[PDB]
Amino acid sequence: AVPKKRTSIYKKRIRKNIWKKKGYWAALKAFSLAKSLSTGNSKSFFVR
Amino acid sequence: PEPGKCDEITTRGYSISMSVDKARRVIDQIRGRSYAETLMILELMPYRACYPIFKLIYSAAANASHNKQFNKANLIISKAEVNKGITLKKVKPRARGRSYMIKRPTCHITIVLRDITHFDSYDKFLESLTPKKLIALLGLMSTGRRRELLCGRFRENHKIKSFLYKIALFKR
Amino acid sequence: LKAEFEEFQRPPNQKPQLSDVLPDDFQAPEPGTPEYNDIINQFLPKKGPPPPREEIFAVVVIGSRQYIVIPGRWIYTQRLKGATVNDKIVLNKVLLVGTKASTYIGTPIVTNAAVHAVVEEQLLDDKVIVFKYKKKKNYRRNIGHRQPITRIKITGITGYEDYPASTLEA
Amino acid sequence: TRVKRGYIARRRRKKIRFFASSFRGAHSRLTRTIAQQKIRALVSAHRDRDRQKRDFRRLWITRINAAIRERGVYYNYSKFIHDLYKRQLLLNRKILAQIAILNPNCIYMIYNEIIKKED
Amino acid sequence: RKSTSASTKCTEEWRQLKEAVKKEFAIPHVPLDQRWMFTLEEATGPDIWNTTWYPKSADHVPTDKKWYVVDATDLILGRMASTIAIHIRGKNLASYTPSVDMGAFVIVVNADKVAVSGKKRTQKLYRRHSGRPGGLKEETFDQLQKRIPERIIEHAVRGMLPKGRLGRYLFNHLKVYKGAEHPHQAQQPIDLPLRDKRIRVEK
Amino acid sequence: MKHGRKIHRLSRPADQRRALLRGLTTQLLKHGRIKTTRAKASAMRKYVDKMITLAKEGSLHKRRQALGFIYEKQIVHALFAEVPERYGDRNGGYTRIIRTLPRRGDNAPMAYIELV
RNA sequence: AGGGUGAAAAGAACCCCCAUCGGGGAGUGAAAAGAACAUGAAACCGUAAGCUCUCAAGCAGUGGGAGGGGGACCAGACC
RNA sequence: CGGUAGGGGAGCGUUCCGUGUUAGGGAGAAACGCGUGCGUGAGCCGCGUUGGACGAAGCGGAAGCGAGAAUGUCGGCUUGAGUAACGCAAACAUUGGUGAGAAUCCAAUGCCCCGAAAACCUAAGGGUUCCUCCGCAAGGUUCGUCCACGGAGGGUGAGU
Ligand SMILES: [Mg+2]
Ligand SMILES: [Mg+2]
Ligand SMILES: [Mg+2]
Ligand SMILES: [Mg+2]
Ligand SMILES: [Mg+2]
Ligand SMILES: [Mg+2]
Ligand SMILES: [Mg+2]
Ligand SMILES: [Mg+2]
Ligand SMILES: [Mg+2]
Ligand SMILES: [Mg+2]
Ligand SMILES: [Mg+2]
Ligand SMILES: [Mg+2]
Ligand SMILES: [Mg+2]
Ligand SMILES: [Mg+2]
Ligand SMILES: [Mg+2]
Ligand SMILES: [Mg+2]
Ligand SMILES: [Mg+2]
Ligand SMILES: [Mg+2]
Ligand SMILES: [Mg+2]
Ligand SMILES: [Mg+2]
Ligand SMILES: [Mg+2]
Ligand SMILES: [Mg+2]
Ligand SMILES: [Mg+2]
Ligand SMILES: [Mg+2]
Ligand SMILES: [Mg+2]
Ligand SMILES: [Mg+2]
Ligand SMILES: [Mg+2]
Ligand SMILES: [Mg+2]
Ligand SMILES: [Mg+2]
Ligand SMILES: [Mg+2]
Ligand SMILES: [Mg+2]
Ligand SMILES: [Mg+2]
Ligand SMILES: [Mg+2]
Ligand SMILES: [Mg+2]
Ligand SMILES: [Mg+2]
Ligand SMILES: [Mg+2]
Ligand SMILES: [Mg+2]
Ligand SMILES: [Mg+2]
Ligand SMILES: [Mg+2]
Ligand SMILES: [Mg+2]
Ligand SMILES: [Mg+2]
Ligand SMILES: [Mg+2]
Ligand SMILES: [Mg+2]
Ligand SMILES: [Mg+2]
Ligand SMILES: [Mg+2]
Ligand SMILES: [Mg+2]
Ligand SMILES: [Mg+2]
Ligand SMILES: [Mg+2]
Ligand SMILES: [Mg+2]
Ligand SMILES: [Mg+2]
Repeated sequence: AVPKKRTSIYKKRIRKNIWKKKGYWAALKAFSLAKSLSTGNSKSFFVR
Repeated sequence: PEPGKCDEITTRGYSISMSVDKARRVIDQIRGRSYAETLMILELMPYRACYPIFKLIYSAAANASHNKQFNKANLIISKAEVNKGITLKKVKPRARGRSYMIKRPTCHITIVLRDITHFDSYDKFLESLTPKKLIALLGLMSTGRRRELLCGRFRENHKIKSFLYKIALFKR
Repeated sequence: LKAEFEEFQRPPNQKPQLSDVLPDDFQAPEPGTPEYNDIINQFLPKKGPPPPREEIFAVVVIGSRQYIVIPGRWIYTQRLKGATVNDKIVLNKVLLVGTKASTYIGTPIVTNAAVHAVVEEQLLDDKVIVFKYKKKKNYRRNIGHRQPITRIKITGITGYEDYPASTLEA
Repeated sequence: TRVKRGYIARRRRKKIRFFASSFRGAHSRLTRTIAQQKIRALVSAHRDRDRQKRDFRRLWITRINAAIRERGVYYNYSKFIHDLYKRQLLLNRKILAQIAILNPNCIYMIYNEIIKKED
Repeated sequence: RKSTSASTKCTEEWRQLKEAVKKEFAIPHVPLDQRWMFTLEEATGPDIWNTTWYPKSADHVPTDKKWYVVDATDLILGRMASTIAIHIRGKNLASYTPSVDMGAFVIVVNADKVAVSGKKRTQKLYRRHSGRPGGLKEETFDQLQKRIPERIIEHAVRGMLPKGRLGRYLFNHLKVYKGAEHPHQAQQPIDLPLRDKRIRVEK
Repeated sequence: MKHGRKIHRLSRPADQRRALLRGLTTQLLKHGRIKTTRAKASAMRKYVDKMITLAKEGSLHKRRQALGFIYEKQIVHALFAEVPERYGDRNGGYTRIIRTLPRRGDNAPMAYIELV
């Protein structure tokens, strides 16, 4: 099956923005993790 | 003249081997963030792009320190964009004599770091005044000091610009 | 010179201070003082009172269209042939003359009623694109049309008084 | 003498494109599409400069109808108009509609004249 | 959280300044009630006499509008629904505009006493279709009127309202109740004028 | 589906996964602490504990069962020496799992499994 | 198939980010024109500011124009 | 005074030549971007916090002279999509080491696969791919400190 038409500019921008939103949730995990290693109290975690 | 001269350091990376979409995914997250937060985030992110972007931002911060004399504490990432670079094409063979095209996309990245504190004098002083008080205060000073006062980020942040050109408080 | 001073100071010294552009000389005029209200009147003017016009309006026929005219106002019409800028014309086809005390209703015309107007301009209208098109018959024609137009100003509505008025009198 | 077409193309195109400002999507981008879209625009425009003259008469008549129906139980647009004519008044429909909204008392007066004379 | 920091303070203050100055020089609104041809102020404005009057925002505002009550007992369904449609639409005001809501609200009470001529009580057929095949459903008028009688009059008026955005938004202005009582007493409903002869049936 | 299927697959077939686990535990007992993927760790717990609990009893039977799991004899003997000393009072639970930064190559979550 | 930095390589000393590439200053230059370097259209990719879309059916325009914003001098106009 | 096939009339523009080594032009030409300007239209006239050296009007002449369609054609860039795939189901694992950076580079210890080969050698072919040092733009279907890749410097010895 092929694409009978070509995908319009704006719709494509919406789909790719959806794929860019996962970056937002990743940035939240990363931030929380940083604030956890920034106290040096975690015994479950280790860095070198 | 303009705020862009006072607050801003601009840094361009050229020809980073990230493709523009991937790299955009990371750059969207750091837009508008304190330079500190952006540091730690970019250290712990999963993505590959994060490393080159990191080197870049660290650099631009160093530039604002050593060149234009800014405090690193007060840096935010004000404007960041990724634009397409030079695409290198290569041809590979497919099944049954057909070929195909691989593109090896590059990008330019532009990070513009902007001091918050610079202008803060005029900033908070003009916040201090009610809207009438300010127009009474601007009734004294010559065209010169008017232009010098109001040439902060002030007129934009509170969206007065077209109002003050209507009050005949200015010349263009 | 305070522009050159504050700009050379924001040039030479990076990170500008408020004390340099605005010296500690100016307290600002007190919010209740006359020297406050002259400025706040200059920069924030109060709406001025409306100009006086007569309370009257007429309905007049020009170029076979009917306009409502109130005096002091200018309207657009068909070109009037042989009219020059600064001409005093009189419009004699007057169907209706309203006043807030009275309304005169012609049968058809208000007799002796005259509308004095002055022709202030002779124009050409906003260009209309007349466009003729037929699909697949490979025929399109692009043609502009500018209509000539006369812009006139109503001055006064006169000579009605004798004609019989009606009223809503409750 | 070889002649490149040069700018003669892109001027034409550009002058077309200026027309098509604020068309959603690819009607504001691609030249080839923009062309068509220009023609259709000009075309509808021409059409509706003609529809217009029909439509406001539609409107005015409707408003007049409403404005009169308030007065008598039995009174219409039609009856009214017929009476305007057998009384020899020239006021056209734009004017009666505008006087209907903007000076309603006036229209009441007119009606009172028409009645008095038809009485 | 509403920040009371000098910044947001400043901004709100300024915006009320802009609004003040924009209000002072703008042309006043003069509502349409004995509204004479022109105020000395409009006279300086645009040309509203030689163009068709179109309603501005101050006019149609929802809070103004009339309310009406139709006692539907011994009324004939269709003939009443036409009246209702006229009023809801606004076709009976001099100010009528196709593109705007100038209309009223109409409250229909006693929606189970509405009357219909001839055999329709048992014949007329309200169909609605699931969207699956074999998904057709049918009621006689009477089954409906015993089950949920309001839907009958809603379904008859919605037919005569315009279709499309304005149509639907209009349809919300029709308030229907099966009992003889409506909880709208606060809105001060006027009674509905009916100029039709045949609308009232007598047994 | 799986309801109540409790085993760790490690994305390997049965044979390989067995051999993998044998290997990883001889490594853990030889070095005392190691770095792996969180999955491999969580899976490896059970078999670590099997060996320890095995050596707490010490019988020729038990020792033969350990020899037939672990790869290197030397490590087994060392176990049957050390364990009664080091773990005598600990009733179960001989491993720590301390997780870390993910791997650069694949972003595989890592972890540090320690012999506690 | 791959032409045009500048008049002249004067092709960027020195400091900073710094494993290199790449960059920001300083310096050269009429101009940075900074070596992927002269004018640099379109597609296409974005960034910012103004208005606006989550009960909606549509070759996307057009005539009517609610509400909101902008640069004016014929402030009743234009965008 | 509707108009297809089609015929007739009147025009606009492009590059070049004559006038002309013209008027004008580093006090900013062509071009590019703009217009509340003027045309029935093709277009013209005016303007530029672009551009950096050419070149109008008039009155004439000549054509490689006007594009949206040729499954035209050559370059550029999209869509599909951050999707399918990453080339066997011999299988990797851990500890050190080097390094700015290691799932992938080196070493060690296990484990696993081939063994009438997935071993060693020779004909043909290829042509420097061999070795050492340096490198990590491109190539390598990921990575890369590595390489059959790039840079230098070496290397093939016969009476049988
Ligand atoms: Mg083949
Ligand atoms: Mg292919
Ligand atoms: Mg044809
Ligand atoms: Mg040529
Ligand atoms: Mg050609
Ligand atoms: Mg538009
Ligand atoms: Mg897998
Ligand atoms: Mg087996
Ligand atoms: Mg196997
Ligand atoms: Mg067990
Ligand atoms: Mg440099
Ligand atoms: Mg290195
Ligand atoms: Mg460098
Ligand atoms: Mg410099
Ligand atoms: Mg210099
Ligand atoms: Mg260029
Ligand atoms: Mg709905
Ligand atoms: Mg909505
Ligand atoms: Mg819709
Ligand atoms: Mg003809
Ligand atoms: Mg023909
Ligand atoms: Mg010419
Ligand atoms: Mg020319
Ligand atoms: Mg030429
Ligand atoms: Mg000369
Ligand atoms: Mg010029
Ligand atoms: Mg030329
Ligand atoms: Mg021209
Ligand atoms: Mg010419
Ligand atoms: Mg020159
Ligand atoms: Mg000439
Ligand atoms: Mg040819
Ligand atoms: Mg083409
Ligand atoms: Mg092609
Ligand atoms: Mg793509
Ligand atoms: Mg798909
Ligand atoms: Mg899938
Ligand atoms: Mg897949
Ligand atoms: Mg395949
Ligand atoms: Mg493979
Ligand atoms: Mg075997
Ligand atoms: Mg081999
Ligand atoms: Mg060999
Ligand atoms: Mg050989
Ligand atoms: Mg070679
Ligand atoms: Mg080798
Ligand atoms: Mg490489
Ligand atoms: Mg690679
Ligand atoms: Mg290295
Ligand atoms: Mg080599």
